[PDB]
Amino acid sequence: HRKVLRDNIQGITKPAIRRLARRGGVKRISGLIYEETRGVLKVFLENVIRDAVTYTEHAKRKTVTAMDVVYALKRQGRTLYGF
Amino acid sequence: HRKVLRDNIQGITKPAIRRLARRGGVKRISGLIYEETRGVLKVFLENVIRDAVTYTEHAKRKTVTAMDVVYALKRQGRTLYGFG
Amino acid sequence: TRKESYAIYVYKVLKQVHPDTGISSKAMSIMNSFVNDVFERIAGEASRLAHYNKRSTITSREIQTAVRLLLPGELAKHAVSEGTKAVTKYTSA
Amino acid sequence: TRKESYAIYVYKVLKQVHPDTGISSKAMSIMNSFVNDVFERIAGEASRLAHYNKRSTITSREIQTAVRLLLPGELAKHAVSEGTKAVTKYTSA
Amino acid sequence: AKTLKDLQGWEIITTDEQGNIIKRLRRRKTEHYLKRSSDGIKLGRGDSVVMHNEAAGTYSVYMIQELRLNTINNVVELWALTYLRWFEVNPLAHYRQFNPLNYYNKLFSETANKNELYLTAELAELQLFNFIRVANVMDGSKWEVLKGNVDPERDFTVRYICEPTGEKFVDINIEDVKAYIKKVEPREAQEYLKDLTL
Amino acid sequence: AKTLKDLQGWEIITTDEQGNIIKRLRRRGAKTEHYLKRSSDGIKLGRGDSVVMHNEAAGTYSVYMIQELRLNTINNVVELWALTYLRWFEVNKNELYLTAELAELQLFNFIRVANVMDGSKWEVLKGNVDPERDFTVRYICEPTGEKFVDINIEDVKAYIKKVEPREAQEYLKDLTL
Amino acid sequence: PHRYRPGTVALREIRRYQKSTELLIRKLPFQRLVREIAQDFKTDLRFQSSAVMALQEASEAYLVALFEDTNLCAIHAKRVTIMPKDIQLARRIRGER
Amino acid sequence: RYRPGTVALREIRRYQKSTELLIRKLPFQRLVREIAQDFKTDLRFQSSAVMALQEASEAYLVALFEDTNLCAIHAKRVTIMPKDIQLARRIRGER
Amino acid sequence: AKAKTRSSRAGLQFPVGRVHRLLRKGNYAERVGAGAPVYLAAVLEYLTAEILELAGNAARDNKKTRIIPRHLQLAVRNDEELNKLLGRVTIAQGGVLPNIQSVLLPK
Amino acid sequence: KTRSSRAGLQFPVGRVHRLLRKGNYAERVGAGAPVYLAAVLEYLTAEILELAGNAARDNKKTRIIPRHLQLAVRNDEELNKLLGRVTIAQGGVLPNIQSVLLPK
DNA sequence: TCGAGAATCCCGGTGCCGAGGCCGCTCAATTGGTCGTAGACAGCTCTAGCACCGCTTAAACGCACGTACGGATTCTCCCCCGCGTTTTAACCGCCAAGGGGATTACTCCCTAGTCTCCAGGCACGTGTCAGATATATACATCCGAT
DNA sequence: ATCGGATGTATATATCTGACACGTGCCTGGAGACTAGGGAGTAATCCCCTTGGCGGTTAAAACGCGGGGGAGAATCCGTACGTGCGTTTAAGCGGTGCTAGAGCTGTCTACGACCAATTGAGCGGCCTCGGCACCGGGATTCTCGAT
Repeated sequence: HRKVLRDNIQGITKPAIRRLARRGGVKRISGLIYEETRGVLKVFLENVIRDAVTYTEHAKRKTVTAMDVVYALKRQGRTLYGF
Repeated sequence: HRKVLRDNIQGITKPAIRRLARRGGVKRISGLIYEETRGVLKVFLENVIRDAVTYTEHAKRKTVTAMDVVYALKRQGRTLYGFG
Repeated sequence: TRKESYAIYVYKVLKQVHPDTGISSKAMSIMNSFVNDVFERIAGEASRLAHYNKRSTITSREIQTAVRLLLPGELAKHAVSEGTKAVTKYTSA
Repeated sequence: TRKESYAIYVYKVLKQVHPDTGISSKAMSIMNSFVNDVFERIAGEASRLAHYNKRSTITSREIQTAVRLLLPGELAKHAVSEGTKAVTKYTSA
Repeated sequence: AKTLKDLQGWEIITTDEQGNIIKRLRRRKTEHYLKRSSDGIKLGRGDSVVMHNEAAGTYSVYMIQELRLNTINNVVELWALTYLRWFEVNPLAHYRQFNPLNYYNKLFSETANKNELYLTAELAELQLFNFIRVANVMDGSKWEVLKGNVDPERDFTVRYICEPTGEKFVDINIEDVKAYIKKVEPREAQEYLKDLTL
Repeated sequence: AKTLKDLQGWEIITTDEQGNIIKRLRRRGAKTEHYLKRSSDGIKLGRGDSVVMHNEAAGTYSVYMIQELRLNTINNVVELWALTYLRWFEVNKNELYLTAELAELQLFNFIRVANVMDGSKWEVLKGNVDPERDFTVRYICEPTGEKFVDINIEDVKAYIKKVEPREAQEYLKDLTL
Repeated sequence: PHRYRPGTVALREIRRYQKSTELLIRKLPFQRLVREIAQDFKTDLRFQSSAVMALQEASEAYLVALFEDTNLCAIHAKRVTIMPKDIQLARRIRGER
Repeated sequence: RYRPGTVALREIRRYQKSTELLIRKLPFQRLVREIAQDFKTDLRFQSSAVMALQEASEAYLVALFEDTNLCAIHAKRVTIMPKDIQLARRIRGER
Repeated sequence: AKAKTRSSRAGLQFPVGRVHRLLRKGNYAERVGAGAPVYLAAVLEYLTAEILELAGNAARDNKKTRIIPRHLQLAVRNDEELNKLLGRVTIAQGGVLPNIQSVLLPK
Repeated sequence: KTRSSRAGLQFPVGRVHRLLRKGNYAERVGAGAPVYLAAVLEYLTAEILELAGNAARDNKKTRIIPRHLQLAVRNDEELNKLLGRVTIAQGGVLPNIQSVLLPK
């Protein structure tokens, strides 16, 4: 029994979202932006991870490897290099 | 000596762009919008037609068929139905 | 020469769903284009699946996984159902 | 088992264009992914070209047409040029 | 079940509102369950079952939450929330939240009830070759009204909801949990039961 | 040329901007120009040069002005794009008329290289005239043979030599409206 | 002299051109435009009627979608009049520029 | 003390000249595992898998923030708002 | 003996033999199992039936006995999942859905 | 004498031929397609590596890290158009701040 | 919020051309086998993913203060809409010429296939040098006092 | 504007360190030398469909003018967000320890490719009639200015 992972979307801290926006060229950030970004990231990871787990299960494996994630990202038109 | 085709981008008349915007749910149209739309349409058609003529030339043909337009659009992620 | 299509099959399915309802040639060609597009999508996804797993054959399992990859929501579920039924009938005969 | 890549060839090319320049392992993997991605794009486009014209062979002509479809601008020029040089040497040796 | 013969002793039944089916097109929500044909044992959403946990060696009670159908590896997946046995709880947490480690173990093992389970927001896929029988879950009042006739293998009671680690107990109506599992989709029910204890 | 055996007598010469070049790597802000040299006598055909071609479709000959040089198309190893001229019988038998209508020329119809001048140079050089080599161009019109607009042909040569083809073509199109 | 206020006929045209599927650009000017664009790629090309018809279908579809996005961008700036800046923004987010 | 905005621009330049990941590794890994828990039970992840997931997510979010900043500037503003993100995802087609 | 089409064994209307041929000769893999054509034809028939049901409803709403492309566009764009599947797809002679923003409305 | 040696290239013509033959692209594959394809891949690798080496020397570093690749690709118009829907890991972004957000 | 005017809508009548059903009639799907190998599968190796412990310290969180930015508000100029009048070229019907798209047939060039042979490229190992890190020192920039 | 203090930063130089470039054994994939069956080149012919033309209609486009209202500028107020500073938290790291499961191997069998005989399913062509387009006439639903 592992400790229940609950509301880990809150782990995407405010300074982290602020850093991401600073990289994107954002000078001033509103308050609702943080929860909006948490939701957006949650949907994104839901789709990508669902596809990656489909690839993992089709290979009759229990471990999600890097190739599954690369294949999912490519399948969603967000091709990723380096892995 | 075929007929010289010039200034045919002007054929996209102001009322035509107006109708296209009305179908897109546009209530008010600025004056400079029509020229911008003509330019954007020219870019789009240039890309699509260049790819379609590439497909036609590959087939060693002189007549651009509908399947060439369909293949070019589908290559550009603009899949079109109703022509094969 | 002969160039085939899905016209008779689409018409059969239409008469099943709507008995006394017709379809124009433009809409018929649209339906054929749709069937061919979905075919290309599912067969390509299954091809890449079998190529990922070092497999040489396209089994109905690859088609099922491709369907679950492509079709969204309930459309997937029902589809898989409609697939499985067919298979379980064909494998019975 | 052995799982190959494009490392040695990219290293040769790098030493040819920049003799005193190394590359990191992460950038190496990025270059390998780029090579494989471009390869599968060009090969898929050539496959579609052959399939559309009811042909069964991926000749160099299909590769050149796929390059003119996929690579943009001056890249399309020089690449074609390079593709023609190699062939010219290959048929000579 | 993984393959078809893994459910050969079972049968899948689907009901839309009340009537049964032997549909194709979508409509403006169908429910699924599985029946053991040797005695007509129906397992649906919200039902509580007992499984042979061959890892602990004893057994473990679960509450069916979702019934995934036609996955790419299993023909039928049985998702269920887990229960907590009386020996899977933390004695220190119960002695500090309600009121030397061996002493609290003694207090708990002597004073607690052998058939008192506790819900968890964690779920585990179940297989039918480890199923025994269907469990009957009581609440706080029905367990005291029914004291004489209590089958030690079929009767259990649940009052609190806590995390799998065995702390931060929160009581809730278990009959209302049974209703809420069948009423709403699992994506929202699991989330609700998860944030009930944080 | 379609095949490689269709330009055996010629050769493709590449130049940076004006000096000779013989390389692969796409250099920043350096557009490479191309022309072709006949080795039989080293005759150079590039952008701007006006040539005379055998037009077997009309029975006569036609005069063109090389505008663009496509290398390695997906059907021809070399495509020769050129503006067409209107001869005297399509409107002095050695006065041509420029048009924006383009045409694709094949090297096996090449004859000579036309010497095109304006009106002043035509009056200055009257005693020493060659009928099959020297022509004069004063106007530019439509392919139908009307709407004449006078223009210095030397300046048009320079402008075709300078700016890119896709721009000069549209420029020449709107010169008659 | 009966006279409709500014915007009424605009909304009526929106409703009139949203309930129909006919092509909104004149056919022959569009065909001549397609030929003028294609004459820069290969000289003396021919076109199937279906080719230019599919070109016009795809063109009008793309323009209607871009106009929807452009109107959303104009409303986002608390405006009801589409402007070239809105088209530029729409094509910048789509990745077309 | 600097005016409000100077430290923000310095942050912009710092985080644009560098390429390190801006999210903590362990919370993101926990998030990935929580999300995957609703898909399959008892899944394992290579380090490279979660790392590729984080790189992809960070790239996605930073590009979305560039487009959102453009959406905010288009409305004569210098502050990003949720409607900016919503409009950007609508134009992109994610909506 | 006597012949029997696989479409009859599967209980489908779409051609199982034609799908099998298109899969084997479509350059998708080295070989094709005998279960892939049945499954694929079934999925294609189901999606065709969905499109045709929604489009026939759209045609009956206009009191027309024949399906035109406009009905197909209505059926696709009014269904959430079908519109999500046919996102990057243009239905010729389909038109757009009757939609007007809130701010553009008269006051 | 390998075919890559006969054609004056560095990329493996034999391996490209193997991948084209067994990649399920067509029934038959001509012996001139791998030569052309490898030559094109060599040109593209050369372009990216030369621009990345330039950007790396401008960063006073003799080893090419992913940041140099991202800089070279995003600064070159046609390369960026080639890798539009492509994400380079560990590459960051180009330094660009809108003119509206500059201090007064 | 009540009538005059103006768009649209719905229904009746007429005609038309395209959707449908049906007729042969090729050819591809089926049947019926044989044979080759792809993968199902149990087993062994051993890679690396999980779990954990404590320490350090960087990161996150909360809070005080202030300012500058968003949002509402009023005013104003001109620009785009509604509508009338004039001009134009799209459009439809019908006709004719032939260019080039298909189809067919013959030939032969080419690429898959195999068998053998060998070396190119990879897994493994090792030393060592370019970059991440650090401390300190000018230096650009910000910001308020004057 | 101009000048001093303070802050963070660009910059010079030095120091580790672990990641990278090269040496080495080897084995599995690529090359050489044939052969064969079909795909593709190439010429000949049918015929479809693309181009082009002409006349008349008129509906759409172009032009112009009045004017309503929408975009844009300038202003004011409140408050939400930026910036430091101190406190709280857990991320990161650096090891150990284990074991679940990824990965590789060696069969052996069932399933799919391949080819020959047969036919009826699905193709192309041929009418032909009715669903629908077109047009008009009257009703309904707005819109907009005011008693």
